[PDB]
Amino acid sequence: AKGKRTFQPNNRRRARVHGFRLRMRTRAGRAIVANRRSKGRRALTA
Amino acid sequence: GIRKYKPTTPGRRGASVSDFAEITRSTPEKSLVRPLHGKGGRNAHGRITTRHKGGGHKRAYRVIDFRRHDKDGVNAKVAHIEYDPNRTANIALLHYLDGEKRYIIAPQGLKQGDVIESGANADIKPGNNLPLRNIPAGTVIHAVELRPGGGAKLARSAGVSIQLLGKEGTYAALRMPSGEIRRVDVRCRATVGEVGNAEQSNINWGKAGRMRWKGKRPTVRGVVMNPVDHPHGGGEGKTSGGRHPVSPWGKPEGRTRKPNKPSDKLIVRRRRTGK
RNA sequence: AAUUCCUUGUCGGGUAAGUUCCGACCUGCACGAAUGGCGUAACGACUUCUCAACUGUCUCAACCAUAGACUCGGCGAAAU
RNA sequence: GAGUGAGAAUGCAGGCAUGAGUAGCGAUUAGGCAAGUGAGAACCUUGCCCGCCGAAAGACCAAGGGUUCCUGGGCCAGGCCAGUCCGCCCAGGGUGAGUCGGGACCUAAGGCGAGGCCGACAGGCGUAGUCGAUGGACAACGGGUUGAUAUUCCCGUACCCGUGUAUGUGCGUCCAUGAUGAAUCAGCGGUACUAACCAUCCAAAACCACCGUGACCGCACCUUUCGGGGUGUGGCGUUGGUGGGGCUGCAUGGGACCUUCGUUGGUAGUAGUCAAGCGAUGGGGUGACGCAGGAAGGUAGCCGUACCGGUCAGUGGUAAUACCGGGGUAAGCCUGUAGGGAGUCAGAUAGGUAAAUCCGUCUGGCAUAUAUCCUGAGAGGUGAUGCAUAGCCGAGUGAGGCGAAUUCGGUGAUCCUAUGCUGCCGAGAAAAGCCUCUAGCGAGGACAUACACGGCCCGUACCCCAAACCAACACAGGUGGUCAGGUAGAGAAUACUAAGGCGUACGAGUGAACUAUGGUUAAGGAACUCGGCAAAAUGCCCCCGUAACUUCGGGAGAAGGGGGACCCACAUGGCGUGUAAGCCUUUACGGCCCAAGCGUGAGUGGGUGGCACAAACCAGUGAGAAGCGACUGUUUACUAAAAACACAGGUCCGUGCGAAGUCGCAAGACGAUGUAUACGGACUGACGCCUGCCCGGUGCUGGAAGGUUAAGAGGACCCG
RNA sequence: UCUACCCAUGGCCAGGGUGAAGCGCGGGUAAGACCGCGUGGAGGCCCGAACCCACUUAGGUUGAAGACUGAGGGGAUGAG
RNA sequence: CUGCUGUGAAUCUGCCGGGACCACCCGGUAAGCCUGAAUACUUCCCAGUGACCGAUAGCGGAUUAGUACCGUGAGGGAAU
Ligand SMILES: [Mg+2]
Ligand SMILES: [Mg+2]
Ligand SMILES: [Mg+2]
Ligand SMILES: [Mg+2]
Ligand SMILES: [Mg+2]
Ligand SMILES: [Mg+2]
Ligand SMILES: [Mg+2]
Ligand SMILES: [Mg+2]
Ligand SMILES: [Mg+2]
Ligand SMILES: [Mg+2]
Ligand SMILES: [Mg+2]
Ligand SMILES: [Mg+2]
Ligand SMILES: [Mg+2]
Ligand SMILES: [Mg+2]
Ligand SMILES: [Mg+2]
Ligand SMILES: [Mg+2]
Ligand SMILES: [Mg+2]
Ligand SMILES: [Mg+2]
Ligand SMILES: [Mg+2]
Ligand SMILES: [Mg+2]
Ligand SMILES: [Mg+2]
Ligand SMILES: [Mg+2]
Ligand SMILES: [Mg+2]
Ligand SMILES: [Mg+2]
Ligand SMILES: [Mg+2]
Ligand SMILES: [Mg+2]
Ligand SMILES: [Mg+2]
Ligand SMILES: [Mg+2]
Ligand SMILES: [Mg+2]
Ligand SMILES: [Mg+2]
Ligand SMILES: [Mg+2]
Ligand SMILES: [Mg+2]
Ligand SMILES: [Mg+2]
Ligand SMILES: [Mg+2]
Ligand SMILES: [Mg+2]
Ligand SMILES: [Mg+2]
Ligand SMILES: [Mg+2]
Ligand SMILES: [Mg+2]
Ligand SMILES: [Mg+2]
Ligand SMILES: [Mg+2]
Ligand SMILES: [Mg+2]
Ligand SMILES: [Mg+2]
Ligand SMILES: [Mg+2]
Ligand SMILES: [Mg+2]
Ligand SMILES: [Mg+2]
Ligand SMILES: [Mg+2]
Ligand SMILES: [Mg+2]
Ligand SMILES: [Mg+2]
Ligand SMILES: [Mg+2]
Ligand SMILES: [Mg+2]
Ligand SMILES: [Mg+2]
Ligand SMILES: [Mg+2]
Ligand SMILES: [Mg+2]
Ligand SMILES: [Mg+2]
Ligand SMILES: [Mg+2]
Ligand SMILES: [Mg+2]
Ligand SMILES: [Mg+2]
Ligand SMILES: [Mg+2]
Ligand SMILES: [Mg+2]
Ligand SMILES: [Mg+2]
Ligand SMILES: [Mg+2]
Ligand SMILES: [Mg+2]
Ligand SMILES: [Mg+2]
Ligand SMILES: [Mg+2]
Ligand SMILES: [Mg+2]
Ligand SMILES: [Mg+2]
Ligand SMILES: [Mg+2]
Ligand SMILES: [Mg+2]
Ligand SMILES: [Mg+2]
Ligand SMILES: [Mg+2]
Ligand SMILES: [Mg+2]
Ligand SMILES: [Mg+2]
Ligand SMILES: [Mg+2]
Ligand SMILES: [Mg+2]
Ligand SMILES: [Mg+2]
Ligand SMILES: [Mg+2]
Ligand SMILES: [Mg+2]
Ligand SMILES: [Mg+2]
Ligand SMILES: [Mg+2]
Ligand SMILES: [Mg+2]
Ligand SMILES: [Mg+2]
Ligand SMILES: [Mg+2]
Ligand SMILES: [Mg+2]
Ligand SMILES: [Mg+2]
Ligand SMILES: [Mg+2]
Ligand SMILES: [Mg+2]
Ligand SMILES: [Mg+2]
Ligand SMILES: [Mg+2]
Ligand SMILES: [Mg+2]
Ligand SMILES: [Mg+2]
Ligand SMILES: [Mg+2]
Ligand SMILES: [Mg+2]
Ligand SMILES: [Mg+2]
Ligand SMILES: [Mg+2]
Ligand SMILES: [Mg+2]
Ligand SMILES: [Mg+2]
Ligand SMILES: [Mg+2]
Ligand SMILES: [Mg+2]
Ligand SMILES: [Mg+2]
Ligand SMILES: [Mg+2]
Ligand SMILES: [Mg+2]
Ligand SMILES: [Mg+2]
Ligand SMILES: [Mg+2]
Ligand SMILES: [Mg+2]
Ligand SMILES: [Mg+2]
Ligand SMILES: [Mg+2]
Ligand SMILES: [Mg+2]
Ligand SMILES: [Mg+2]
Ligand SMILES: [Mg+2]
Ligand SMILES: [Mg+2]
Ligand SMILES: [Mg+2]
Ligand SMILES: [Mg+2]
Ligand SMILES: [Mg+2]
Ligand SMILES: [Mg+2]
Ligand SMILES: [Mg+2]
Ligand SMILES: [Mg+2]
Ligand SMILES: [Mg+2]
Ligand SMILES: [Mg+2]
Ligand SMILES: [Mg+2]
Ligand SMILES: [Mg+2]
Ligand SMILES: [Mg+2]
Ligand SMILES: [Mg+2]
Ligand SMILES: [Mg+2]
Ligand SMILES: [Mg+2]
Ligand SMILES: [Mg+2]
Ligand SMILES: [Mg+2]
Ligand SMILES: [Mg+2]
Ligand SMILES: [Mg+2]
Repeated sequence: AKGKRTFQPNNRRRARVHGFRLRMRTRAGRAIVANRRSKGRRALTA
Repeated sequence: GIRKYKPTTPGRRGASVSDFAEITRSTPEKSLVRPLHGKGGRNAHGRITTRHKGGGHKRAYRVIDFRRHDKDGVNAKVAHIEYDPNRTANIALLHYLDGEKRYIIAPQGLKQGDVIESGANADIKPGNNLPLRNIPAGTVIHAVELRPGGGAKLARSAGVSIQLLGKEGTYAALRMPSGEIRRVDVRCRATVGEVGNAEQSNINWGKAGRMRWKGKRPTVRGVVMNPVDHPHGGGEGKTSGGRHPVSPWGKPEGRTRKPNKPSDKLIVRRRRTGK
């Protein structure tokens, strides 16, 4: 009777895996942020 | 000693445990214990490098003086002989008469109240630690150094020892517990006598769970792999590997020591293989 | 024989009737000694054979209730 | 000059048909009536019933959600129907902290990481550090109040950090007072790191003798006389191997010439130092840790009761004799019980980065102390002339006012003492905090009293086993923690119930076939079928009694047989508890014993009722063989749970140590704070008896006289 | 953020059986062995809820659900 | 012409090039450095033009447009 779906929300973990600071510390993340800014997203990152 | 378990369960049928008979205390010394955690067999990349390592009871480190070099001429009566999770041998808490406590590997037949002394003028009562220069050629020694100052590295597992065959110039020719004869700088420091707890290799661990308490995980073998996981995997039904035996990464059985090692000038004879 | 094609091999047991089963025989198509061989108490939601008890599994089906089906009002799809 | 012509691309978009007014309208609880509201009511409001949950379908949270909460209004969309209602729409309102949960405190796994090392660059790791709770430290409880918050507001009583002021004891810098340990002059005795010196381990360059040649030959010489070859001694000569000699040469340890450390006649406790207080970022102790298993002492809770307040429930009896309801109250501050733990005093002493009077260590004197200290459930007091409560009232929309008794027991924890105690091996975080010592800072400072103050930032509404989170839905699925009434009962199972909460969102009918889910079934009893699939059956407690086989543990609840209800008596019995009465003593928060009071099985004999006495619900079918795997375990999320994997045991191979192996370009890491009784790899797979032959092939390991072979050295000879 | 394995730090596991070593007593033994009795509380022990699984079957199979439900089923102090 | 490695001279009757190489002729003067113009492009601003589209077209976007929404996330992405 297992019915556990894949998405389990957690605000802190979502921040520490997808957040602004983690996107910035690396190089591909800064690329992603610049790309999203150029596209026009109102939300660059989690 | 060894005490056997009554077959009250299928998991105790042939098992046995140690008689912790030399264990005089059941609690370590507080000021000589460091935090120790488990690594899972995983290195600085987080990846498994040695397989079959995990679970296992929590243990803490006891600080052993493998480098018994600063207490020369200062006696130390044995305080306690106690357990250690990180060795096969027990450990002995030494009470140096200057007022300082240390841990050593307990030799065979070491008792409480035994005076242990260090230095070139130390006697050859088991337990005493002194340079290879000063032990007569023919003593049975344990916990010997490889380089003069590096601390004990050789013959420190439980029940083993090294026979000092002789001395030539500034080298001492002495045989490993493996049967190999090696030559070590005569300025190295050694401890006299065999290692205790010699019976610990006679004990049946009984059940898979008991060996899992030790930090050991199940070993799957290649013949039941798939050819993508092991060179031995594949085939329909049981196979012998269909191939000369190899490691998971393809390497064949054979000598594996690095040729032309700098220490290869210090090995008189290598070890025997099966006669 | 988790292995035997030939094969439902042969003999006994078991059934009223035995191609499975059990005990043996050896003509081992094409067992065999750590890809272990032969036994083995305990264990098994394992595979197989049997007895007792028990029964709608069956001879052979009947009846009762509830949810649907069915009728009335409301909303109201679908693959094709 | 063309984006120039569609009917097909299981073509793309939009609008609309066919099925069709058809299926469905989302569990296993279930609704009814009276009244109200309103245009309209099965569904909304109110009352009275009935039913369901009740280890939840109740109460409170975390995560997640985000305004869904309250009030007023609404009824177009949403709600699987309607809707006056709504978790839906609209507007306004609502979340109050020194003590709760976090930060301002501390660290773990880990993350990042000044310099750093590594790497063509991009980058990889990482030191010091600094973050990082799921853990450690740290001060508040009961009642009341709003439509909506409540250890937050208020009331009552507390506790914890700072701060200022006034007063009190009162050590002190100065005086002065003690304690004080010295040194120099010079007389000295060893203790000295310092030659030269001695013993020890090893061989500097080295001979002798026994025994052989790595190849040549002179050989005892042998074999078809000599084909090949070769057992064996010798010289040229050593792959040379072995046992001998002391000076000798190196290093290791030792006293001693050398210095220094201690001793004193007089001058000179002169001069200096300690004796208030704060004291580390340094030293140390603690913090500080597992699992299982009781027993004992408690309290909560529950069940009765003295006492209190009341009822008459339109029935045959029942007026107090019966029935119903009360039979309450925290932290804190006192006291220090049951339990549990603990020697004390002095001297010397680098071992603790320096110093320690602290800690370790070694010595010594005392009595095992009902002493003393620490801790510690609970009882008791106080908190509390307060607060709350069964009720009672005028008197209604209900705001309000008054308010009795509260005593003894039984039972009893999964909660507390308890971070205890006892066993066991698998041998069980860190840091701050706190305490302590000196380094140091120091002329003031310590404890107390009274008054007046400062106590920061973030969350707090509401849901939270759910129509408010994860599931596209108001979805039969999923979701961590706390609390745990009664009666049967071993029980947190099951049946029924209390408090509390629901009746959850299509209905009303109707004896069709058929499907699903339950029930019963004459006679037979596996005749069914691939197969006893599915159902049926056994099922509990107590006595009696149990096989082959066995590894001596088991098999075993083997198998099998008898009893079980209610009343009475034995019985004012026995047992637990325990008041009085009494006994005993360190005299008390004592122990012993026990009438009473309460609670409570077991049998024994007699009787009684029924078809039936473990009456419902709950709750093993058993026996005999064979194959495989020994065993408990693991596995193809979503057709395979198995004999397959694992396993404890066995062997083989590798590895002498930043090992081997593995991750990396490297540095580096794991292996392992391990060291051959260890670690990695391969096969086998508890146990018992054993494991034959083949080394030709292919690998592995080892060896070298030859054959063959790269780059590199060579450049004769030839050509321009 | 599902899942596989590991690392740190926490929590949970109703109720009831069995009765290991160890200790103590006695018997027996030149002395043992051993037995009977007790205390004792072991175990990848047993029965069995919470919890975790997923063996059988029936239903579902334009579902209530893109893997569920009902009735039984295995583990349940541990490789949980 | 040029990179890594090894070897490694001459200062002008030198040294380099002229498609292996040599001789002769010719051209030049390496191992030092600066350098405008003519050439490439358009985030942005101004002004224009089109035998360009005209709301399923033209930008994904004439309107909430990188919006709503879908995804853990990179990202995908409307209709009016
Ligand atoms: Mg599942
Ligand atoms: Mg990383
Ligand atoms: Mg291994
Ligand atoms: Mg050990
Ligand atoms: Mg062993
Ligand atoms: Mg075993
Ligand atoms: Mg193995
Ligand atoms: Mg294996
Ligand atoms: Mg493979
Ligand atoms: Mg391969
Ligand atoms: Mg295979
Ligand atoms: Mg095969
Ligand atoms: Mg057969
Ligand atoms: Mg065969
Ligand atoms: Mg046949
Ligand atoms: Mg026959
Ligand atoms: Mg047979
Ligand atoms: Mg094999
Ligand atoms: Mg075979
Ligand atoms: Mg074989
Ligand atoms: Mg086998
Ligand atoms: Mg067999
Ligand atoms: Mg068997
Ligand atoms: Mg199993
Ligand atoms: Mg199966
Ligand atoms: Mg008929
Ligand atoms: Mg119906
Ligand atoms: Mg209709
Ligand atoms: Mg066209
Ligand atoms: Mg058309
Ligand atoms: Mg078309
Ligand atoms: Mg269409
Ligand atoms: Mg139509
Ligand atoms: Mg039709
Ligand atoms: Mg129809
Ligand atoms: Mg219908
Ligand atoms: Mg419904
Ligand atoms: Mg009405
Ligand atoms: Mg009920
Ligand atoms: Mg209940
Ligand atoms: Mg609730
Ligand atoms: Mg509301
Ligand atoms: Mg409406
Ligand atoms: Mg509607
Ligand atoms: Mg309203
Ligand atoms: Mg509302
Ligand atoms: Mg405050
Ligand atoms: Mg760190
Ligand atoms: Mg840097
Ligand atoms: Mg790093
Ligand atoms: Mg922090
Ligand atoms: Mg926390
Ligand atoms: Mg509220
Ligand atoms: Mg309150
Ligand atoms: Mg510790
Ligand atoms: Mg315990
Ligand atoms: Mg008790
Ligand atoms: Mg009457
Ligand atoms: Mg009463
Ligand atoms: Mg001391
Ligand atoms: Mg009290
Ligand atoms: Mg919030
Ligand atoms: Mg609140
Ligand atoms: Mg609240
Ligand atoms: Mg919450
Ligand atoms: Mg609903
Ligand atoms: Mg929703
Ligand atoms: Mg739900
Ligand atoms: Mg759960
Ligand atoms: Mg109950
Ligand atoms: Mg229940
Ligand atoms: Mg009620
Ligand atoms: Mg009909
Ligand atoms: Mg039926
Ligand atoms: Mg019948
Ligand atoms: Mg009958
Ligand atoms: Mg039968
Ligand atoms: Mg038949
Ligand atoms: Mg039959
Ligand atoms: Mg038939
Ligand atoms: Mg069945
Ligand atoms: Mg049944
Ligand atoms: Mg029996
Ligand atoms: Mg049997
Ligand atoms: Mg029985
Ligand atoms: Mg009394
Ligand atoms: Mg008296
Ligand atoms: Mg008395
Ligand atoms: Mg009768
Ligand atoms: Mg049962
Ligand atoms: Mg057989
Ligand atoms: Mg087997
Ligand atoms: Mg098995
Ligand atoms: Mg499957
Ligand atoms: Mg299974
Ligand atoms: Mg299955
Ligand atoms: Mg398998
Ligand atoms: Mg092994
Ligand atoms: Mg092998
Ligand atoms: Mg290596
Ligand atoms: Mg080996
Ligand atoms: Mg096998
Ligand atoms: Mg074997
Ligand atoms: Mg063999
Ligand atoms: Mg062979
Ligand atoms: Mg061979
Ligand atoms: Mg060979
Ligand atoms: Mg060979
Ligand atoms: Mg070779
Ligand atoms: Mg060359
Ligand atoms: Mg016992
Ligand atoms: Mg015993
Ligand atoms: Mg068990
Ligand atoms: Mg079982
Ligand atoms: Mg069970
Ligand atoms: Mg069961
Ligand atoms: Mg179960
Ligand atoms: Mg699974
Ligand atoms: Mg099955
Ligand atoms: Mg259907
Ligand atoms: Mg349905
Ligand atoms: Mg099922
Ligand atoms: Mg089920
Ligand atoms: Mg330039
Ligand atoms: Mg457009
Ligand atoms: Mg138009
Ligand atoms: Mg578009
Ligand atoms: Mg999103």
